[PDB]
Amino acid sequence: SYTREDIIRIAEEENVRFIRLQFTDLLGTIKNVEIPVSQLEKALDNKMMFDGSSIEGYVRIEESDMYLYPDLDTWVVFPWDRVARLICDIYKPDGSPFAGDPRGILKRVLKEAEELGYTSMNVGPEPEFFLFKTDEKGDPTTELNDQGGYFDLAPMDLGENCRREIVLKLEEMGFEIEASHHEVAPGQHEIDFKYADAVKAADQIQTFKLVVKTIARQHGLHATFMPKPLFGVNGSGMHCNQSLFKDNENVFYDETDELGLSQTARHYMAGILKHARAMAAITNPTVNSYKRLVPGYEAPCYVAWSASNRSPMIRIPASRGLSTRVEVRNPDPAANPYLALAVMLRAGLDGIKRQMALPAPIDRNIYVMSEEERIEEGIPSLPADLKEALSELIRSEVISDALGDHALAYFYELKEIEWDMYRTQVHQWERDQYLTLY
Amino acid sequence: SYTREDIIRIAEEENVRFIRLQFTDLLGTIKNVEIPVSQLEKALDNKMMFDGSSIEGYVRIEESDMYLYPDLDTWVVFPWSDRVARLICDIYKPDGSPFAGDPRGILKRVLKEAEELGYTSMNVGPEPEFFLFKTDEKGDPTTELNDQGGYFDLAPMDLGENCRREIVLKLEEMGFEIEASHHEVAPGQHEIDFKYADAVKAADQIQTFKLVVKTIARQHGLHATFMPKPLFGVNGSGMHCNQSLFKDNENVFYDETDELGLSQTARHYMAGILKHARAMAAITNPTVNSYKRLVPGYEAPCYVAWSASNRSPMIRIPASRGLSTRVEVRNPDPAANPYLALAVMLRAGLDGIKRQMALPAPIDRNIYVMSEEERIEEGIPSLPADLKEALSELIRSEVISDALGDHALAYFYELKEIEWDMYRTQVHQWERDQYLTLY
Amino acid sequence: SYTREDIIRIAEEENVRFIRLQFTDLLGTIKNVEIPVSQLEKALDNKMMFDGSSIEGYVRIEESDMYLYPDLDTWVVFPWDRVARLICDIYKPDGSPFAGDPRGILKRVLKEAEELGYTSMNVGPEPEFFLFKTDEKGDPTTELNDQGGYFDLAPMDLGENCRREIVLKLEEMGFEIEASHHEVAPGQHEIDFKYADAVKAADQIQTFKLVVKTIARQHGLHATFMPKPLFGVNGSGMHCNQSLFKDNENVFYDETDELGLSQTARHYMAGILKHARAMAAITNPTVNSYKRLVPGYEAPCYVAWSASNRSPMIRIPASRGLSTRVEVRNPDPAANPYLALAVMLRAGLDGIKRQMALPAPIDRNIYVMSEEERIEEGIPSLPADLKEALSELIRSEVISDALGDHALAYFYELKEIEWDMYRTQVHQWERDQYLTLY
Ligand SMILES: Nc1ncnc2c1ncn2[C@@H]1O[C@H](COP(=O)(O)OP(=O)(O)O)[C@@H](O)[C@H]1O
Ligand SMILES: Nc1ncnc2c1ncn2[C@@H]1O[C@H](COP(=O)(O)OP(=O)(O)O)[C@@H](O)[C@H]1O
Ligand SMILES: Nc1ncnc2c1ncn2[C@@H]1O[C@H](COP(=O)(O)OP(=O)(O)O)[C@@H](O)[C@H]1O
Ligand SMILES: C[S@](=O)(CC[C@H](N)C(=O)O)=NP(=O)(O)O
Ligand SMILES: C[S@](=O)(CC[C@H](N)C(=O)O)=NP(=O)(O)O
Ligand SMILES: C[S@](=O)(CC[C@H](N)C(=O)O)=NP(=O)(O)O
Ligand SMILES: [Mg+2]
Ligand SMILES: [Mg+2]
Ligand SMILES: [Mg+2]
Ligand SMILES: [Mg+2]
Ligand SMILES: [Mg+2]
Ligand SMILES: [Mg+2]
Ligand SMILES: [Mg+2]
Ligand SMILES: [Mg+2]
Ligand SMILES: [Mg+2]
Repeated sequence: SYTREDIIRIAEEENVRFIRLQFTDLLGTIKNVEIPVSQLEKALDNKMMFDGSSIEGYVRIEESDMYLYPDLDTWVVFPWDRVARLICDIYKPDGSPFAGDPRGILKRVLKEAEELGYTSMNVGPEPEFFLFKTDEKGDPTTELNDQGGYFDLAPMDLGENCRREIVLKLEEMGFEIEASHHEVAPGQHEIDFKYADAVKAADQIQTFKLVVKTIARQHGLHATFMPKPLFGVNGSGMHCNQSLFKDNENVFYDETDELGLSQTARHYMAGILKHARAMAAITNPTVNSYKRLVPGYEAPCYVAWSASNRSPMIRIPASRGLSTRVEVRNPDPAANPYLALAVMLRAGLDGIKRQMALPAPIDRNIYVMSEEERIEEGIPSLPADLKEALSELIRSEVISDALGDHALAYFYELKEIEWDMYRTQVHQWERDQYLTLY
Repeated sequence: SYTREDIIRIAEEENVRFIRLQFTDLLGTIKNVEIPVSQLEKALDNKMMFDGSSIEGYVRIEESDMYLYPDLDTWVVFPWSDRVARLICDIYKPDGSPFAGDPRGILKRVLKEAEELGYTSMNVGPEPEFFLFKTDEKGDPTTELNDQGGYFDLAPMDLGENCRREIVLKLEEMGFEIEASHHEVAPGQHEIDFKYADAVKAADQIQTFKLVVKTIARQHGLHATFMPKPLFGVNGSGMHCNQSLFKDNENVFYDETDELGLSQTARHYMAGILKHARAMAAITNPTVNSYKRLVPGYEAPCYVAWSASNRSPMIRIPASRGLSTRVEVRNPDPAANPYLALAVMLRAGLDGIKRQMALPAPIDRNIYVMSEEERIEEGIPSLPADLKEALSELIRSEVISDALGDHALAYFYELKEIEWDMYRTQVHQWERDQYLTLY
Repeated sequence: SYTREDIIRIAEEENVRFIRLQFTDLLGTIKNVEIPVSQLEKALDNKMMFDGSSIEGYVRIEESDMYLYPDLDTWVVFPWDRVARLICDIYKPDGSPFAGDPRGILKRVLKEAEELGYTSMNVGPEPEFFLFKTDEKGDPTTELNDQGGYFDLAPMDLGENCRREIVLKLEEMGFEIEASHHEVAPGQHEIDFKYADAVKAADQIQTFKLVVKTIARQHGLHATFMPKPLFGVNGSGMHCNQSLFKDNENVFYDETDELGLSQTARHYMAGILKHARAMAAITNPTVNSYKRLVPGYEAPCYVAWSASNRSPMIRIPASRGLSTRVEVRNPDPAANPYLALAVMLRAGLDGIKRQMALPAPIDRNIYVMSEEERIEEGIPSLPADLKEALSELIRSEVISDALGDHALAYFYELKEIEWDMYRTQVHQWERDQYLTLY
């Protein structure tokens, strides 16, 4: 790991002139202040301050002073006067860590895993995105960047150059990129990168979204991670591939098993399934998230698992060994990555600690099953809208405890205001259906 | 009470050349075929047919032949060239039995349950509010309301005076007893009140009222709508259903010894309305948009409660006594099928009487500003928050399900489940505005 | 006076098909419901009801039922199926008169005058108005109907036909019209009518405004009684000419006096002056009212009186006998006529009852006096804005008592919301002055 002295040294060597101190609000939005390198020693002394009452989910105006403590291992130089980055943890002025810090929330849950002997939670996220064209002014239009489809080539796929420049920038920043391709829906794109320990994976999701939007704009496009920008075509998921490790060993892997899944893996999966409905408000946190969780678009809407199957909530991909993993498919890229990893880890650990029995897999296209069949086989549904998910979240002591009292209370208040504003709108669909009929 | 010979005579007297045979589909939409007067004897002979598979909620393509039996007492000439009259018809199957899914037959069935308990009439006074929108050169509505006036305003703040006045003149030529007309609370919103009538006639008059309003509004270059909530942030349109039971000429809801003038029968009736309020919401508030009106702060109900002279609760008792003593059920909106709405409210009320239900305490506050904590304290239930929740309550209610009958219930549920599922998968512009640049 | 039986009879004789039951909200806005003549007997039985929670200043949603009791002497037929009118008083369902009814408030103050022996308060109001052109859609533009001036003729004055049709309609409705002319500002107009007892004068102001706006629209124009629609030109006043009578005798008249003013007249004037600042919130009730009360436009802004002088708050016109009167010039036509007459009568009566000493007149152009001179002669200012006027209103027990507790509390709450909304706006003037300067 880097020391204080290492950062000073490297900042001079690479001639860094500016440093961004970055952190994440409750809703997952990245935030930063930029300081000249003359201030780097002040920043490393943990003395930078900000207004916590202007950051969503943090504190109130009457006790608004908060501090940034940089995590020196997050040091990296931006490719696009040299600018560098430090991701920071949030502290109160009395020196204690801030309970509502999403990154601290993940670290707290990860300590629970370490005490059970798991040295790391490895996470490979797949944050899909759409690219929209922009007008003369630079705002997004309703027109997608192309009308291509899954694995298409140019000129059907017009995202090749934009995705490739994203990849080159991510690689200069230390990402191990695995693949790049057009996704199923028009104007939809995917760039995959190697799994990493959970905190780093969530840091990389934040950085990934930032690089994607920055490069998209240089190409005259607008990138969005909105879960379902368009009816009738695929939405964008952020599948969270997960495994637990003991130093070097993927403990989810058992070569004697049919699917390569250890008993620990199956208990973990059972925990994800058990608490699926209760974590949905965190993994699928917008009104629009539930427009993606509709049947027929390779997004889940029922609580089930199956191997090599893209209809259920959990897929077990058809590979084994170090790549043995649980693919939880319901999160979308609007989820706060720190909170989403935290609640899924706590749900998985509860499954392990209580040795929860794994339900039988649903080895079929779950979308074409009737409600009758779903009831016969005891297949629950994911929540149908944000309000229902929120009601399940507050009733869950396991998921509530993951979040802690502060984030839970702020998250619920924000989302109840969001839902009440949505629910009272009169949408154009209603005018089209009813204005001339009634 | 008109005979066939009366209708023949009157059509000649008035020089009627065409007759509309009118009826109502399951969702409340009026339907008709127009016949020349040369065909009137065939129509009075109950021989007119139609395709029941093309009328929402009736029958399937493989069993699609259906008959119209005119109700002779619904005869009226339209006042607005070659004279046109109408008859409202009941729906019959080719074997001669009345169609189980006919909304007008459904209300008549429930009314017979009232008659056997001694009540000779259910008197109903509906207040169907509506908006007037301007139209473009092609005649379709724009987003602009006809005016920006408000409650009881005068011209030129209220620009609907002439349109409302001509509606009133046409309705009175058609035998309506008009009581009042005024601008309502929201911009471009209007109200025309007419005297209560027995339930079937009241529902027939609701169907006729909506037709005349839309026809005259179009003559004035406007588009009338009974959509419950066309615009966020201003009042929606309700159809308050004022209700009383009579024994020949006596209003059995009236008791002068009572502080509000309500008899014990009225109080039991109200208790049945409140008991079944959530279960009949899908009928009285049958669209997705209905539930954007059932939000607090706009004189539409949100919570299941009653109060005197209070416009915040579900039931208001107006500060009138005597023949005008009544129960104002405020939650229906003018998208409700009037025959089905009256049928389920009547059934709920009668169930409250047969079971001698205890009437909850009144909520004598602005219920909108009560905290959720206070509302649980008093045990005030909520109306369903959306159409899907309303449908779930409907199919679980034996009392409301049996008001509708097996046929209408099954078709209503199938239609509305499809409607809900279509709405719930849409991505609305609000979502793009909130999320496309934030995420 | 008319009886119930008289109204039924006349309604049949003149073939009236519809009746408007009219009344006035707290802010002076006329309101009505239209009933078919079949309902006339119900209306005369005092059984018509309305939602008092939708009428500004009346009652709350939880006790919203209110009743209309028509005043049979207000019967009149509209000129423009015959429609008639009845002005109504407001009652609660328990049968008591509604304390917040502006017309009942005036009648209550008038009872105070009758007990002192004055049989009527005669009031001649001069409600000036502007006419604006309208667009293709019918909304007002910024363009006035003409660019004429005081007493101008066509084609400089383009309001002649519109004013003349207003006059003809008012005369068919029983008005005694006295004069019609273009006023000082472009597009500004005046129609005068004979004084009447106070309640009738206020009824006639309501009817006058309605006829003016109706006929203006038939001519493709928009009439407004806004006090000051345009900077730098005259605003619109509603001068309230006032006198007290004993049966037939103008008690303000004394032929032995220099100005023809009785001692009663001078005490009344002293009361108006004493409470000028305290009644301003009622006589000048909008934010815009105080844009008219600026110097140089024949509107008052200082508390003073003078004969044949159009600079002060009170003018004594140069005529005597039955036309001896006190012209209170500060009210504008946005004032509720019932409340405005009520507070000025109560102020005048307080002057009589306390035999208040009349200050010396200010026989000069008061606009060109320096602040120093104004202080030397003890000339107070009218309030500078609505907020200051409201603060003076609540501190006045004489004017507060005129209004009664209900109207006072609703009026203050409405106007404090109005003022707080105005005071936080950022106006274009501020952008023009400061956006490029700072
Ligand atoms: N043991 C593991 N634990 C967690 N993630 C893993 C593991 N092995 C591989 N992954 C990651 O899972 C993700 C798979 O993404 P992708 O190749 O898009 O899969 P698919 O499209 O089949 O879902 C990659 O980020 C990959 O690095
Ligand atoms: N006994 C009664 N039963 C049913 N309806 C009645 C009865 N008495 C009056 N009504 C009706 O109730 C309705 C009241 O409507 P409206 O006058 O708009 O009342 P509000 O606006 O006060 O709710 C009218 O249709 C009236 O005829
Ligand atoms: N004794 C009186 N009391 C009240 N008003 C009066 C009396 N005599 C005349 N008036 C009225 O005063 C008003 C004078 O208006 P106007 O002729 O426009 O006067 P000016 O333009 O000079 O102010 C008229 O309504 C007139 O009828
Ligand atoms: C072909 S897809 O299966 C698309 C998934 C969809 N966009 C969703 O999760 O909403 N995803 P993957 O990258 O896992 O193969
Ligand atoms: C003033 S209002 O109270 C408006 C009610 C509202 N439009 C609704 O029921 O949605 N109705 P009413 O005619 O009963 O007085
Ligand atoms: C010439 S004017 O003096 C105009 C008065 C001005 N409009 C005002 O009172 O604001 N009025 P009047 O009709 O009294 O002669
Ligand atoms: Mg993938
Ligand atoms: Mg994918
Ligand atoms: Mg995947
Ligand atoms: Mg009404
Ligand atoms: Mg109404
Ligand atoms: Mg009503
Ligand atoms: Mg004048
Ligand atoms: Mg003048
Ligand atoms: Mg004057």
